[PDB]
Amino acid sequence: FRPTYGVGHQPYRVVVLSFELLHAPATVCGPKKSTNLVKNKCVNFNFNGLTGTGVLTESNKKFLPFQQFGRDIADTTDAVRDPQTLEILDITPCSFGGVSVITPGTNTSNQVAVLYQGVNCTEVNVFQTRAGCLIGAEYVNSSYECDIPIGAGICASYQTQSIIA
Amino acid sequence: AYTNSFTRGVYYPDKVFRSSVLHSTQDLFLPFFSNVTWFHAIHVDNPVLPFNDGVYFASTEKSNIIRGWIFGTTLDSKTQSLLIVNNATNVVIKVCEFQFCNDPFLDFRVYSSANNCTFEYVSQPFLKNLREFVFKNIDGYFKIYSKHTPIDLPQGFSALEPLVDLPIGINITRFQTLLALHRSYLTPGDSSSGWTAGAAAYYVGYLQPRTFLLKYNENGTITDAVDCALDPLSE
Amino acid sequence: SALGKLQDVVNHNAQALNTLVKQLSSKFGAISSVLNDILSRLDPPEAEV
Amino acid sequence: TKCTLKSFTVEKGIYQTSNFRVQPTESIVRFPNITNLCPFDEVFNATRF
Repeated sequence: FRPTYGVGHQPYRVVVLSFELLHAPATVCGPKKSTNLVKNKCVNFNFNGLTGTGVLTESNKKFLPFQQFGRDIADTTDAVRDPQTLEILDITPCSFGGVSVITPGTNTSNQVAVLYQGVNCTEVNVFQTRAGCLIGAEYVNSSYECDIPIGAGICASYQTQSIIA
Repeated sequence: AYTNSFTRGVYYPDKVFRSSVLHSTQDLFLPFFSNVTWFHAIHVDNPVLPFNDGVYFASTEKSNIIRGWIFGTTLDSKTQSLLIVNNATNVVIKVCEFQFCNDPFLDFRVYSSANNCTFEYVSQPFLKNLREFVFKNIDGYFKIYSKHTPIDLPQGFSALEPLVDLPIGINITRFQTLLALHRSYLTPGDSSSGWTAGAAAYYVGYLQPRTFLLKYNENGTITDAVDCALDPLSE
Repeated sequence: SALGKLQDVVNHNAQALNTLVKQLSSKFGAISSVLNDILSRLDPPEAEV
Repeated sequence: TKCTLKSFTVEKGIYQTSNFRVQPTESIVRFPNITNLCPFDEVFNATRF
């Protein structure tokens, strides 16, 4: 090898990689892919393989240094530690529930009020009740013999021109 | 000799936190009130002990007379045998098919044939003090649990914590122990004379598939356990 | 145990709900219980069955 | 409500028509952080072939 030599005789350095895959307790895997964490919002998370959905909140439980996951009764994953900062986070599924329609009758009027049962009005006039968030009806202090039962001691009826709870 | 093993050998099996709840798990545990072989650490070098399904090695010593272990299907170089050696500075774990002599060398730091090592690892050492160890190798991984407690085996309850989960997939079928001594000679073969050492002993127990009812406290630590198949009241 | 009946009603309802929630982990003969794995490690024609 | 009761005239009362469920607003993945890589760099840059 000397510099006057043409291309066909110029020393090419070559390196060949052979990946074996038989019985593989694979000890080499280096893909990065780690995005910044988001809290207090319904987010899909994948913590070191654990996939789920829910709202993340700062934890108050004492994880032992060798523990990585937390579960309540019936295998519900309640908490997880970050594989990056090792901070404990609480998982609670964000609010969901059934919705019901309050109607005074097609033949009286077409107005309608909607009752979201398992929710607070902050994450849906508007009114809050122990039975859920009620929309479309105004709360009055007068007590009457009630005819449309909503729940938790609250009822609704046609004012006569509005629906009152 | 023989001696019944009390409520010992329980370990955290799943590294999952649980608070103020009872949990039943089917895994390889040490049955309560079972007898375990008892040996002394004076001299001879050491007989081979099978690695049936998992070994519970407890040792009460105060002179660092026991310093490691060796596992594998044979002591010869015909297969990639395993090495585990502790030390005052670090642990040396190796799988290199080194053919061994008739007896494990007594630390004069090594006595084995050539090697074709495939895995090696090093880390901080695993160190009246009752040292407990549980060795398990089932799912292609070889796992170690341990705990060191102040103080015969005490009647007190205490669970072992997962120390290391190694990925080596060697087919382990037999196992031996490693001894040590200060200013001791080392040869491939020796008689029953041995060399002097401090008063010490080590126990051996065999794990079995059992159903255990574990009790977690408010901080996620095991405080009690029930052998589901010991007696009618436990059942 | 003066209130055995009311307590028994409460425990029956609670236990029924608990077992209904617990029965979600069973495979019922499928290769896995979580929907994500089933839809991940198999083609759609076999993932249907 | 008319469409669920399958009737153009709905009488006075409360009816459970459907359910709502807030969708996830973001998606996050948390993978490894890679520590102690491999010497391929050296392998190719050792200039000792």
